[PDB]
Amino acid sequence: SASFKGTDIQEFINTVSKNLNKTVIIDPSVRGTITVRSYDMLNEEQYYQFFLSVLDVYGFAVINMNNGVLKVVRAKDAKTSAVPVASAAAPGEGDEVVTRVVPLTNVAARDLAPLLRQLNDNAGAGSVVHYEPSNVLLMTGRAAVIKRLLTIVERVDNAGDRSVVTVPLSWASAAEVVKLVTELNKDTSKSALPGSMVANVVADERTNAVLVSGEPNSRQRIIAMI
Amino acid sequence: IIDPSVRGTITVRSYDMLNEEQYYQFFLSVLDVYGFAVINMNNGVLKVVRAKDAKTSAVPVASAAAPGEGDEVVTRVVPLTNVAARDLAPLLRQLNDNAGAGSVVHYEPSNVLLMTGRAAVIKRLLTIVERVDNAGDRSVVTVPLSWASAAEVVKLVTELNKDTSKSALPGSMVANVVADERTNAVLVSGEPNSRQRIIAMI
Amino acid sequence: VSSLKLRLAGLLASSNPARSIAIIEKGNQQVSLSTGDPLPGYDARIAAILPDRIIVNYQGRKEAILLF
Repeated sequence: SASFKGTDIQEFINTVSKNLNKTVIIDPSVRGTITVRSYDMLNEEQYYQFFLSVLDVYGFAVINMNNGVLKVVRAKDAKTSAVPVASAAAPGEGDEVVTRVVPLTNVAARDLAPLLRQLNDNAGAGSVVHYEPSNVLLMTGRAAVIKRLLTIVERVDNAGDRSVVTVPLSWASAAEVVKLVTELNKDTSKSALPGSMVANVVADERTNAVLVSGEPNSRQRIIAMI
Repeated sequence: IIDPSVRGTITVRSYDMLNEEQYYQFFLSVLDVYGFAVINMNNGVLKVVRAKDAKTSAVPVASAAAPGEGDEVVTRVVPLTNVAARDLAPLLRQLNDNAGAGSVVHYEPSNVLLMTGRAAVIKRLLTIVERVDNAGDRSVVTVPLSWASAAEVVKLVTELNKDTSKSALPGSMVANVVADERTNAVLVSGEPNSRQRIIAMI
Repeated sequence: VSSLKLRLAGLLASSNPARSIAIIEKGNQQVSLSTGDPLPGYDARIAAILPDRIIVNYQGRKEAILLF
């Protein structure tokens, strides 16, 4: 059971380590203590789980290795030459630090970078966000952060990107209609919004139908007018 | 041989025994924690530096078959073949700005991509480029056409899918289209989640 | 209760390769002790280390040490 009262972080690592039976190297400039009362018992896996969680609260972070056991850093960063990177099948769990990446396929990867570098500006040497003309979208963060942000892009990118559909026409003129659509629904003193989420229209004279492309709550208007 | 200006101590309790290879392994790891770094040599044994840099005239460089292991310091290089080697250099000089005289990143018009870093860093960064460069670079494919006009279609594609008030993105990850009038087919080139749209319209 | 002026700072479960492990602080100095080792301060022997109390044979008597 995790019954630790005023226990120093040093004797925390040096005792909990004993129980865990794993080697550990502490670095200097690590000064402090915890205190906690626990009622349920945590040795099987929730031992190491909650251990790393407690280290996470103070932000003193650790990285574990394969041949030897983990270590304690005071730099708190992924810059430690150690960053086990998930490959979208192992999200891990909130405690560990990974470095994930995704090729975002529909959206400019610049503008979500300030909002995300802010929303997730972890002030304990947390992740960063960068753009490459190959639209790589990478970060390191934590493993719980992964859930929230994956969910972010997967929802915001799945917001009805470009799709195309047409409509034939029984008898009316073709080039004349579109020739008269961008005059009835063109603009305003201030743009409804940026170039996306608004549809453009062209037409051929060959099959006497008209072309639209856009979003599932933009095109419906166009079909309304026609 | 130890150098001066090396003042400090460690402390650690270990339960398992480490002499065979994990001895030297963990030894160098401990030196690595404080950032006091060492380089080993062939004729004589290693030394301890206070400059912490690859600038020491000693940098055994792996050749992509020996990645080594996290403890040692190498100087690796790769000819990156698909991407401008400038812009990933700030993000990587930051992500990997080792403040103990860690690696650097430079560009040559031959697209050399070099660094020194550590040996564990090698894994993460090799994996980086190998994933980001393998992200669906330029490939070409065509489509014939039964009866409709050729030059007229493409002549009318860059009007329906051309731009927006703000660019979808930089010049990559977006396809360009031309066509000949000779075989009555049309040309596309781009990325495996960009071209599919073009085939949709056609 | 126990009459010894000792404050329990930590009490973890018994490790795998050992029988028991308990951290005891005395005189502002922290030290790790096990089941069977003598006390450096007084001539007392630790009989057992229970998860809910401490049993120490002080002067041939059993004393219960509760959490602080």
